[PDB]
Amino acid sequence: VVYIMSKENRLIPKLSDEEVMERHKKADENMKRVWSQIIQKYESIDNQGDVIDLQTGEVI
Amino acid sequence: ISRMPFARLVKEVTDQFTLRWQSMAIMALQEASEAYLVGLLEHTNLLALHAKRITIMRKDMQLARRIR
Amino acid sequence: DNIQGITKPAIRRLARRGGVKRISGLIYEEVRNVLKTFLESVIRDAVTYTEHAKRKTVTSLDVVYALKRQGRTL
Repeated sequence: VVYIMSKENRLIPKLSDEEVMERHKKADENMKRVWSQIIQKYESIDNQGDVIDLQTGEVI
Repeated sequence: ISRMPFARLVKEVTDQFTLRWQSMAIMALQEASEAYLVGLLEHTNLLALHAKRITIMRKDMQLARRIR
Repeated sequence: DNIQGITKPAIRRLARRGGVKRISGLIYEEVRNVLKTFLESVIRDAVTYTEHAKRKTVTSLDVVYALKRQGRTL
């Protein structure tokens, strides 16, 4: 894992064109996952008015 | 992000389309606004990195933007 | 006001969470710009959904439907 000097003289990892692209891809997989998690949280009946019977596990 | 200026903005923006906001509605918007921005900042950061900079510029953000 | 939905310290927090180490000062205005653009798009969808339902209050389900639309393009 090699490092080189940025134009501001700080050390940054020397990534190939491809590794950089793979980082963009991982950024995207990640923001997709977060987004759907936000949607699932607010969409759930459990934080709309909800009551659950513990015998059945079902929404009353 | 702080809640109060965000809320003031949500209201300014709802007004150009005319309403009241449920509190979970603003929170969900805020959580979503934050993911969106952070995601764009990561892409912007990667463009700077490819140009061998650790300082992100308006031009970097503008490009990450154009790739809608 | 001139703070346009997000304080300068909050913008810096978002950038750090994005892995950024340094920003040009022009990033502040650009991030505020992006925020406004994103909200106009999302809020336009949420609003028409609230009105098509004939309600006066935007619900978390209004925002959710609006987010699903943004989710499928982005």
